[PDB]
Amino acid sequence: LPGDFGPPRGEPIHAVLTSPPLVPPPVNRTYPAKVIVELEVVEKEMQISEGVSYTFWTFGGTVPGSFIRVRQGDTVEFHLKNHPSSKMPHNIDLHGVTGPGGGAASSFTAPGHESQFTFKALNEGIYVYHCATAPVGMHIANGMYGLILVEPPEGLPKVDHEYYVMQGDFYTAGKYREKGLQPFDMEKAIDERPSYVLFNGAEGALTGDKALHAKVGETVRIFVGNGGPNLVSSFHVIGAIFDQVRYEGGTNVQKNVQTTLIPAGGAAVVKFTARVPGSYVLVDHSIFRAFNKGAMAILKIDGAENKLVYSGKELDSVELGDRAAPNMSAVTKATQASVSGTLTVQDQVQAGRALFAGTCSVCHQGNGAGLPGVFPPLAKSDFLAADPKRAMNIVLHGLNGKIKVNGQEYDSVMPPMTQLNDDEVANILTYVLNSWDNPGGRVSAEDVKKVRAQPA
Amino acid sequence: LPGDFGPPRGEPIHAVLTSPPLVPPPVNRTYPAKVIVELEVVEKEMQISEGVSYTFWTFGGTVPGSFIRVRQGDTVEFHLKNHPSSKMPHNIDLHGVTGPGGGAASSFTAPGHESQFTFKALNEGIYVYHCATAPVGMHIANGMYGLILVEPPEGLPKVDHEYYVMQGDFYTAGKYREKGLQPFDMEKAIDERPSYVLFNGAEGALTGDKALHAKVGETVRIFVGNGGPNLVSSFHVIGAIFDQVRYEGGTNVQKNVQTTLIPAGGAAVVKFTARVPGSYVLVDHSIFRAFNKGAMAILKIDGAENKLVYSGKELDSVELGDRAAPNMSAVTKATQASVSGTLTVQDQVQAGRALFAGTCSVCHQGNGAGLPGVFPPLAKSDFLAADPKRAMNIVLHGLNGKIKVNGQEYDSVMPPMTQLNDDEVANILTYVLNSWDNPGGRVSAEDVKKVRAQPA
Amino acid sequence: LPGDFGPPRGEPIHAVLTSPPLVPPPVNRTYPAKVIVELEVVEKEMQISEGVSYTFWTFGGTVPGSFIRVRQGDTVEFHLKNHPSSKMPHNIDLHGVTGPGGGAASSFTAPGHESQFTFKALNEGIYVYHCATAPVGMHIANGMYGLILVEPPEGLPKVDHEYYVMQGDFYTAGKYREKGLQPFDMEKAIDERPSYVLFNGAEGALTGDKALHAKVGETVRIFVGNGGPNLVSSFHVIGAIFDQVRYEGGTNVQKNVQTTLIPAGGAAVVKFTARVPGSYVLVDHSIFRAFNKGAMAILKIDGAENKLVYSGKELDSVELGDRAAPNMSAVTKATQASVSGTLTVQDQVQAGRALFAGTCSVCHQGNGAGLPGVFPPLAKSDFLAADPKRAMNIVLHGLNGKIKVNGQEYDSVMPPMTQLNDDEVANILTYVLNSWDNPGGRVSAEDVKKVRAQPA
Ligand code: HEC
Ligand code: HEC
Ligand code: HEC
Ligand SMILES: O=N[O-]
Ligand SMILES: O=N[O-]
Ligand SMILES: O=N[O-]
Ligand SMILES: [Cu+2]
Ligand SMILES: [Cu+2]
Ligand SMILES: [Cu+2]
Ligand SMILES: [Cu+2]
Ligand SMILES: [Cu+2]
Ligand SMILES: [Cu+2]
Repeated sequence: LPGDFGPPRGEPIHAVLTSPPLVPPPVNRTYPAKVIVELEVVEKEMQISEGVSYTFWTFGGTVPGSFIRVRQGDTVEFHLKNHPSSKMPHNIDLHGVTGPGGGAASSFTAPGHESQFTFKALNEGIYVYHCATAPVGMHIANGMYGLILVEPPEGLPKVDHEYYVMQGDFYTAGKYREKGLQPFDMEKAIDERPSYVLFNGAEGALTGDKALHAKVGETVRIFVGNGGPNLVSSFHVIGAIFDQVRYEGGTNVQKNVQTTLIPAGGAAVVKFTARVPGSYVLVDHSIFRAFNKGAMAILKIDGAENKLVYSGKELDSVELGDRAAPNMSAVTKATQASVSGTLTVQDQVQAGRALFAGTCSVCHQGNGAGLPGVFPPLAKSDFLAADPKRAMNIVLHGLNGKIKVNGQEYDSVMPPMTQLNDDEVANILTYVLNSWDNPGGRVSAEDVKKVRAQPA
Repeated sequence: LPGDFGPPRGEPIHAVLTSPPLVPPPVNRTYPAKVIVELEVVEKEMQISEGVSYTFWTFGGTVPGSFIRVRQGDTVEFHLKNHPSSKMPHNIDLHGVTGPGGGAASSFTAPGHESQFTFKALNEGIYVYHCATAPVGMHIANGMYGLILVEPPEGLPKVDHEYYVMQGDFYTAGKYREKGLQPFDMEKAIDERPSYVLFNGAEGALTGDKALHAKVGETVRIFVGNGGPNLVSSFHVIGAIFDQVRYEGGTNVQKNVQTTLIPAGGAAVVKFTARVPGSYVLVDHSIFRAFNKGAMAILKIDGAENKLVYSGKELDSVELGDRAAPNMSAVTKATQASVSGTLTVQDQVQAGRALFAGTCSVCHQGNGAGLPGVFPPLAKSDFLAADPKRAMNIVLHGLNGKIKVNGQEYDSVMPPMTQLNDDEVANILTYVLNSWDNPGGRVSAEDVKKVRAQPA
Repeated sequence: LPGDFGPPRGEPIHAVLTSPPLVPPPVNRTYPAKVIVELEVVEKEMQISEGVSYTFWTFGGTVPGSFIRVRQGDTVEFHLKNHPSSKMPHNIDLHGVTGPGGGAASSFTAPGHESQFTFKALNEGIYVYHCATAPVGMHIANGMYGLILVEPPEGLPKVDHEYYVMQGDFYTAGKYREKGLQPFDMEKAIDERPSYVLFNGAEGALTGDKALHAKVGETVRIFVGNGGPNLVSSFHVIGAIFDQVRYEGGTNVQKNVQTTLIPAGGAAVVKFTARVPGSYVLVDHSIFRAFNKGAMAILKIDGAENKLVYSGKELDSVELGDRAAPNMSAVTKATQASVSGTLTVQDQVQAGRALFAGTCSVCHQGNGAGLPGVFPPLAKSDFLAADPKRAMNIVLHGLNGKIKVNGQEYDSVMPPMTQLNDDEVANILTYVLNSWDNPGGRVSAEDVKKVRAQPA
């Protein structure tokens, strides 16, 4: 058969699996081997967004699951353990496996059990693996997917960096950024109406202090999966071009494209050469996913400017919003303090500072100064101080028509921002009230809930 | 012009059209011909799912419509009849036709009439045809699509089997698996929110006893259409790889891929070589389509195991759910008995037996034994027998926390299953009650409707 | 670097930008230049459909924005002005730019300001540009996208015509064809549930008297963008085939395909050779977009028939519906008259005449004659005249079962048409009542609103 290089030789190899966004070393081998893969399913609560918990079902404790790297022609002895704390049974289907279910019917594993099966890796390429346990959609939606690379016999060309990025669509009972432990929502999942669309299992998984890194002149290979369960990614890099895009083990290689479609369950290898420094954004260019549901990752390039190629500046909160900053840990802290009943004004101020970036600063500026006669100030604002309840109604329901702020007329339009949750409005307004010589005090989530329930 | 090999020669040929999933023989001809195609539109009720009727609008009595096979350079004299029982007018647009509407304006046909037009098949490839009558979306949604193959002059390479598979999205007033004659739902169609996503016009059209067949070592070509009207298919084969994928008459051929995107209105030729026995699942890998809306088809391969390639087992209800079994004819029978007012306990038991597979057996086992201390038993269950109403509430609304069943503690989570219809819950629980030394009796759809309307 | 042909030579060039659907001339240059691009953002109300206003945000006063044409290796000095009448700040991200944000962070521009940045056009291809100002999705949804062509050094092959077509998804508070000034709807946008899907910013932007034109034997190149923000286009030409399809600056060229997937944010160059006369329809083959949300454009080919290739007729209202006619200006006029409180019967009759095409004429004929015993007449209809309120209920809610019209029995089905707005039903029925020896009078939108609120 194609990809059959005879029986395993050398010694059995225990596969080294890596957590996203890292990749195991190149196999660097000229002979087929028996490769033993041990992967454990863990069900666990993790933060899908700041102050938002979700019960993920994982291969190896992460979303996506542990990266597996083997060579075409290898005999793979696959061990699937299900942690005793699990409530559900699980299995695995690996794309690129030649056999019914890609392993599913020989990997069915109850909590506290282990299964094994063996396959020959006949098909070179990058492949999605996922759980295949009824109801399959629920298992994939909860995070049960990852990538397996089957290298060609001669290996992939050498690059400076290899990274592991996987998109998924997620379905919570609550709205986007609604705090608390969020249940899986079967109705949204069947309707293909996700609340979150993420790289690597969380908002901000690959932004700020968790960005991917390279230097000017270096090559970067990214193994890009789409776990779905339902969405097709218009996968794109802002401000750069892919030297190459190869899907699964396909013979076709596209070169010099910026935007590529990755099917649900699909995988691609992309290659990038870093030319000028700054932040390069990976997005799903179905744009509300990227900028309203979490589908943004950063590759930060360090090194010398080249003004002959690009004269301009690094991104900030205008483009990246509240993900320009290293993290939003203050939001997590304020949500934990609300639960404990120890929420301070300063907890709200720091959370609001984080959330004000982009969301409000695009028009009002990072210092609240606005732009005289165009965008009114929030700094030392008489209009704000005069009526904090009115300010709650402005954030939720918008504002238009002639107003006077700090002695100047404005005649413009502030769009409604109803998608902000009650805690987010409360924290942003508490931040503004405690900044820039404003009168202090605080707005509570309960205050905003009342205004939302009866607009002015 | 390209594809013009001069005037028709030989004798006029009456085209032999085939019903899905079969394909007409290769044209096996070295000269261009006059090919006469006769296709009749029939509007008729058929079962879209067990006990679920739908008024399909068809080309030739099937969804997809009759397969048409001609040679590049042929002169095609196309006759479209509209059966006198039809209520709507119809026409045809064939992709690959050079001319306005692909035939639409010269094929407009009232009930009881016939139209004809002639075209030269200049463009080799596989092409969708469909109705193009206002409102076009409603006509396509009701089933009016099929494939035309225009062979290259030398013919396609020989294979062991050729099959015809076409995806469609469907829009019923009722929910998925809600029984009765279901009207078309224009609102769901405009919103692109299908209730069913199917291969060949019905749930189970290509599963169980209707699976496609081949043997180890054989080649299979599948002509794959996407009628839409609205969805793009992440078309995938579980447990295998496509040797080749060619779209329409494109010059590009992708080789060695498992997952491919087929546009709405698009068509592809895929080729598969059978290597090891078992069930190979064709799916839309937008996974809730495949596992919650009907988008699964089976190619069953018979022949010798090859343990060096794959050591594992054939699929069962864990992966295929209630489509692992040859058919679900008991569901059809119980739905007909409910309508007639002759529904017996045994009718409910056999329907429930069919629906229990995967849906319940993944956790509770096919024999209801569960797994001591992990998944509680439904076999001889004291907890079930103690309160059948509570069991209805468990299926609809789920269960969590500590319980005692047959003297053993469980402390786990059963997800809600609200997407099951009242008749499905009633039949599954009647099956369980009449199995495994349980106390018998019955649950009615009306019993479940009351519990659904007021949870415990 | 690739695409670097040294410093600019010759004289600085002021780029000539074109409004859709036209393209600037080929650069026709053998040396790299300094190209100065001046583009102004304008926020303005325009008609998205007849009698439906929308506040678009534009690059250069149009949707899509002004077409930019440069040569690979050019140094581009990009000037972005924001008109003083603007309420929002804006910026630009050009795909194909090597640098963070594709220009976004160096083009941020308040109302009444100007920004500039310089880049080297290293990457040949066709590229989307768009606004990248928080909230990015809202800016793109309001129309802020266009195309930039970076020619290869030797230029593109010569063709007879070059056109500029760009798809977008739009999100109004009101339903499709609901009259008035329609606000942007953030909720529909986040849910990816557009009310309109358009080429070039309006229904009918490229139909009727605004169709694209060519002659038999000519070559046509179309630069096709997908601004999104959210949808992927199953981009298709009815009745023809693309000689070539190239995405962005990709090395891959597909040849001889009819249906291609364009990602959100993607762009392609397609080439068509005109073979036989008539209307060739560009659509998103996610068919409810094309036939229920506005996603249809026409290339009209003039010249000699070739009966050996295609024996049939030009399209009419069966396929193109109310877009077969040169325009629907009567709908705009009646909507303006309703607002002014000067709506005449004749205003309603002319609007209804426009809306009757396809919507009603597919079954009842353009002259209201129907087809004896199959489709009842609206011409001199006793049944219509007997009860105009019943006729309102028939349009909204459908009709089935045995009726008698003009002495003949019908036993058929007219589907409900609830998606028609109150003014559309009122105008269509006023047209019918004032035609074909019917009794005249008028139906008002308020009459239809009452019937819709309580069906018979
Ligand atoms: C531009 C798109 C804006 C964004 C984003 C936000 N605001 Fe705004 N705001 C904007 C305008 C043009 C106006 C004036 C409207 C008019 O009728 O002319 C406002 C007004 C306010 C006000 C009241 C006036 C003042 O005190 O300066 C407040 C309190 C306010 N805006 C707050 C605010 C916050 C907290 C934001 C993020 C959540 C925010 N705005 C975003 C323009 C824009
Ligand atoms: C795993 C994902 C399950 C599926 C699918 C179904 N059930 Fe279940 N069930 C499951 C658990 C873990 C439990 C115990 C929950 C706890 O609090 O620990 C249950 C419980 C029941 C019961 C009650 C107890 C008993 O009699 O054993 C019933 C009656 C029951 N389940 C029925 C049932 C049916 C009919 C199913 C398909 C429709 C079904 N379950 C699916 C786990 C899982
Ligand atoms: C075919 C798909 C139709 C379209 C589109 C429209 N109508 Fe219709 N109409 C149709 C049928 C088959 C029937 C008879 C139904 C039956 O029970 O047999 C009708 C009936 C009417 C009537 C009443 C009878 C008459 O006066 O002829 C009216 C007033 C009517 N239809 C109007 C009408 C209008 C205004 C339409 C566009 C908005 C329209 N119809 C579309 C079939 C079809
Ligand atoms: O390339 N911008 O999302
Ligand atoms: O390949 N699994 O759906
Ligand atoms: O090709 N028809 O939409
Ligand atoms: Cu699982
Ligand atoms: Cu899969
Ligand atoms: Cu039809
Ligand atoms: Cu079509
Ligand atoms: Cu903008
Ligand atoms: Cu972009």
